[PDB]
Amino acid sequence: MKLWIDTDCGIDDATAILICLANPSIEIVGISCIGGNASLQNVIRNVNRTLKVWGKTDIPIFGGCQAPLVQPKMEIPHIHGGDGLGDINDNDFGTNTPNKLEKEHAVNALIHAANTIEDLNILCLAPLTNIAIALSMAPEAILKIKHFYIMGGAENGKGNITPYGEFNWRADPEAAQIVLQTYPQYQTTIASWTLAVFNSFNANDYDFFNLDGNLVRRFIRETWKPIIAFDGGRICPADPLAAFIAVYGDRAIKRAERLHLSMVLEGEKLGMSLAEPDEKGCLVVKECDAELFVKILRELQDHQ
Amino acid sequence: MKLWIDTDCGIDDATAILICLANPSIEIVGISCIGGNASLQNVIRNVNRTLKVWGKTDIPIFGGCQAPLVQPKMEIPHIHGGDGLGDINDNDFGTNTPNKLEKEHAVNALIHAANTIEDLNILCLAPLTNIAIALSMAPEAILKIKHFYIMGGAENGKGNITPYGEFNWRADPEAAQIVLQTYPQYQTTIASWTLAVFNSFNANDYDFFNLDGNLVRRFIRETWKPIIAFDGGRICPADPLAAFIAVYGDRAIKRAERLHLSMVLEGEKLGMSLAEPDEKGCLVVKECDAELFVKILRELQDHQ
Amino acid sequence: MKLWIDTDCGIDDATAILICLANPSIEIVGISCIGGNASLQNVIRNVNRTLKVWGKTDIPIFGGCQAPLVQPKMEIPHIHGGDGLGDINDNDFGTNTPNKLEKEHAVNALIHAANTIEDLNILCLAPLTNIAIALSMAPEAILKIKHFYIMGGAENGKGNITPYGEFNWRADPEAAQIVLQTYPQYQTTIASWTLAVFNSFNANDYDFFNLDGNLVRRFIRETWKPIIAFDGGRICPADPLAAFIAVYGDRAIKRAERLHLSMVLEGEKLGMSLAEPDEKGCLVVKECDAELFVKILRELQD
Amino acid sequence: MKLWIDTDCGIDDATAILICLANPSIEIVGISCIGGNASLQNVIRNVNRTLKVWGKTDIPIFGGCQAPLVQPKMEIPHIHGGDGLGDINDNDFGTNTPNKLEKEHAVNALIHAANTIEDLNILCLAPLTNIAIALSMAPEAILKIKHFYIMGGAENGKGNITPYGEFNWRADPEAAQIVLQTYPQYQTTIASWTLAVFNSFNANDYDFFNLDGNLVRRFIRETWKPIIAFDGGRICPADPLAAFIAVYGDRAIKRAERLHLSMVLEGEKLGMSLAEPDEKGCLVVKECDAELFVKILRELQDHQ
Ligand SMILES: Fc1ccc(NC2=NCCN2)cc1
Ligand SMILES: Fc1ccc(NC2=NCCN2)cc1
Ligand SMILES: Fc1ccc(NC2=NCCN2)cc1
Ligand SMILES: [Ca+2]
Ligand SMILES: [Ca+2]
Ligand SMILES: [Ca+2]
Ligand SMILES: [Ca+2]
Repeated sequence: MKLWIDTDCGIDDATAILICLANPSIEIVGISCIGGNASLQNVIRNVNRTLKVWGKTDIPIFGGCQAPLVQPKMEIPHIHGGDGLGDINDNDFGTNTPNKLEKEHAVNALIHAANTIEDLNILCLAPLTNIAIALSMAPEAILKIKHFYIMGGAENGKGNITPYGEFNWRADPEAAQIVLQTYPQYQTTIASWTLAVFNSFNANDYDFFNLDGNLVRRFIRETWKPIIAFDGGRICPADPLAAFIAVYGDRAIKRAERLHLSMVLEGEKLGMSLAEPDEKGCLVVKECDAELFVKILRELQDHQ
Repeated sequence: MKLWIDTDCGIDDATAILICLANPSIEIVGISCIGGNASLQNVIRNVNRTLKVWGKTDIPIFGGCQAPLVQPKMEIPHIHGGDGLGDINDNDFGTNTPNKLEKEHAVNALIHAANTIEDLNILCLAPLTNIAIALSMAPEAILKIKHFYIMGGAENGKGNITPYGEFNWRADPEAAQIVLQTYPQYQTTIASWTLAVFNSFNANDYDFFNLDGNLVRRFIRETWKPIIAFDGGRICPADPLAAFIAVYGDRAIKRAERLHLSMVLEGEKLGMSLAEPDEKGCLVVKECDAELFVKILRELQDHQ
Repeated sequence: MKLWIDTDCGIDDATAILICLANPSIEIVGISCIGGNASLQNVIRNVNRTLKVWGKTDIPIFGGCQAPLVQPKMEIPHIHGGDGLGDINDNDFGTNTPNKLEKEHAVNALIHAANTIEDLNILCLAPLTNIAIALSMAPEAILKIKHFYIMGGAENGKGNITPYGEFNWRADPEAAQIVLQTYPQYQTTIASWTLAVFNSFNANDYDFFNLDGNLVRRFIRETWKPIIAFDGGRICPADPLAAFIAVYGDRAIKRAERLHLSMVLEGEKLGMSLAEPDEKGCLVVKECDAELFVKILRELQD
Repeated sequence: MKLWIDTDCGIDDATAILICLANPSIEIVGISCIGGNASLQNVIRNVNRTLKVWGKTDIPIFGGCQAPLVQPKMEIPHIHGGDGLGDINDNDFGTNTPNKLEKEHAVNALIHAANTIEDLNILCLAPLTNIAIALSMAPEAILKIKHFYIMGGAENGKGNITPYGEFNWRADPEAAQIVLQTYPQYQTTIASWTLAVFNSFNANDYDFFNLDGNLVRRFIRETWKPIIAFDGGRICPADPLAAFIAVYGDRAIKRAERLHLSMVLEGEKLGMSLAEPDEKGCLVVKECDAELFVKILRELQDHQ
């Protein structure tokens, strides 16, 4: 399985990537970066942090766009920390080493990969700016991609950054609409914020993000600590669940519903995902196998 | 004057290109195509027709985006004909020969042009889709460009009414917004739909699009037939006016007002623009030297 | 005058409907729907919207065919907005209410009406798929219709207005050929797309599609707003004119020619029509009384 | 097996209906007629003739359309005789009694049967007008039909009424095209004129259309006479092969290919059936079991 990752690497993105890194059936062919949770510069460094701590700084990292498509920067709390990665200390991980960053823009580099790589998959964990620009430029190339796995939206209209809108799709609703109207929704699987709260864990009862012993455990514990707090003591593994579904396929999904999705692009409900039952729409995952989810997360943290 | 042209080669674009060809002080460094008046494939063919009729194939032609960013296509075959250039017969003009199309995407080619041509100017004759994408991927590059001349938008007219039929910004209001908020409006000059509406010619009184005796005159007359008839016998020379202004500068412009410019992206007036008197705004041309404009139109149709 | 209307209720269609509703000598006995400007479902909604805005829900609405006869689905357009009616908000019109739709297929209902209602006329505002199938299924019935008023076709040659603005006949050339070769052309009057551009109006000069004060004016102004932005600031009355001719007859017509019409069903000109002077042919209108046209449009908005 | 039959009451049609009547597992739920070989008027008569000769006029008969969709009706060089059924004499058969015919139009009847009869199959023996219109009016209804069995086309490109076209699909090529593009070709089985010429028989060398003893053999022998003379002493059993395949199915198919078919709708090859290899196209039966075929053709003729 050939996988591309577009990310605004904050805390839960980083774990998503660890999930992809750990499974040997997954070849990460590139990582593209975009400014969501934090600035593009911070994202790029945080992807570097994650690869280093895992010990595979082999994957090319590409910088993408610098702002949403047309939408402004708005006003956020630093939910993922000032650095976008929980404000961790690099000395606690040995990652005060130079950062890698390819030359090509991520849009150009994505288009090239969708042309020159067969059965390519993309896992989107971020506002969809990079992807939407690639579909605007070379839709024929991007359409060669085999499947889209996207963390975004909330099909029950219950958002997080907004009462109505999930963060990725409120941050660049135009970009989301572009994807939902240019890449076949039938070949699109969605892990929504509705899913991430439904499959959430009380962090007092589950300890799988709360270990020391090795660097992977330390990284996961320290990065996840402020957002677990922000989410009210719950673990809401939005991006990891999307990585989970990407890597493990039908085994990852307990229940899904084919849903045609479309974006609200004005009014107080800007960024809300409208849902309509349609057998050629998106596979909107409704329930994951939570035990297989915690299993693979523990296994990637295993000493062995 | 080094000049890039971005066009959706329709009928008045073609005349506008002819204006740039006729003036020996302009070097056209490239022409990017976007699907506006007609599909991107037709625009590319029509730019080719225009260059062959003139006799200069030394100008690279690049293909751009396949659609507007978010909105639907809005092609106008009832106004510019099915092929977007008035359905002329290539066998009548000797333009039934292979078409020229560079391999690089217009967006990438524009960025490289902005990064490698000193004193590059851009004349934009179409929905700003291509330009918006270039500003998102490489704003440092596009910002190197000395000046934007843009045909688009519709501001307050004579009597505080804005006239009805603006096309370019209406057709991709998100692209126009991106250009207006990313490229400095002070280095932007506007040839607006208001201008064109108030510099229209009764075709019965003016014959300069109804001459004969050489190829260029055949080309102008045949290509303007459908739009003149569709305009009730009236010549509304939007893109020629813009080319007039970018080419002949201060001799083209009688009156102008500096105005800050804004797209409405939400609610009932989506696709209209906002205009506030502002000294760092766009130089929005209010009146032209129409006598000189007809002169330059007649001259490029001369037997020399 | 008893009248059946066939529509892909989009913007001009709705105003054309309103022309018929506004004249008390016209009895609309039924409106059939076909998906052209927009999907069938959107057309049904939009006919309902137009009836509600006027105040006469007493007219049965029938659903018809979904696609062209032979031509493959080339994807629903959006010249008339996403919903086919300029994307208007029903909360501003009080039309967020259940929709009416009869159970009979439009093809069967029209055949029934043609069999039972004396001196039935038809106003055809859309691709002719419904009429063609009714003609093909029950010619002896449809041939009873007193007269055919058809919006469609364009002149191709002997003019400067592109034939490529034409939609209804291009959208289903086979249906148009069936009507033209089965229903008598002498009993047919044509309001062409050429007519709609020739008798068009500069909206920067005419404000008759830009009033308020009441519901009809708001409907007319807001529906036509997007299509005037398309069409470059111009009002191109394609369907209203057809309704104008159907309802006001010789008063509506300035000039007209009898032309035998046929479709080009193959080659680069597929969808175009051949016209040949012939006095057993279609009454093809070349010029309308525009001053009376505007008067008629302002009155129904009064 | 529940079967609807569409035909024009022709020579080889009648034998095919006899094949279905004579099988005790076939429930003929209706017979629709269409003006193919002869007038709809004669087709209705001939269908009545066939059912009386067999002895079960318990099956409803529906009149359908009177002409092709677009094409004119053709000059018939009497392939099937002036009356369509070989110009046979009613007194030689006792079929000079009142006809039966339902009131409902065949289009509406077929649609109602598709909407209300479980596992409905259709045997199309005729120009496809009725089916095309049913498809155009109520696709949701007609798609419920379990399978289509159709006599039409010639993947050879070698027709009969035309060098390039088989009679049924030449006579209404639009109708044929509508069926092939609207009803799943995968759920369609074609018995082409190629097939009928492949599995032909010299009448000089074969007897089974030349036997006497009852009314049935009198019927087949006397109806088939003028037309096997027409084919020059050979028996090409186009519609009987179609009934054979439909009633027997895989018990009579020796060899078949999956071919996507489409119509030529213009030029000299008007009515030609184009064929591409396509695993989800029509099963185009290339050869049947002539032995099993002539067997059941005898079983139905042995004295009842
Ligand atoms: F507006 C927001 C509110 C909460 C969160 N929390 C969260 N996102 C991923 C994992 N946990 C994000 C945005
Ligand atoms: F391709 C086309 C684009 C626009 C229009 N305009 C229009 N159709 C009915 C009333 N006004 C027609 C064809
Ligand atoms: F144009 C034609 C040429 C030959 C035939 N012969 C035949 N059709 C069914 C059984 N035998 C029919 C039409
Ligand atoms: Ca993320
Ligand atoms: Ca232009
Ligand atoms: Ca219409
Ligand atoms: Ca037959």
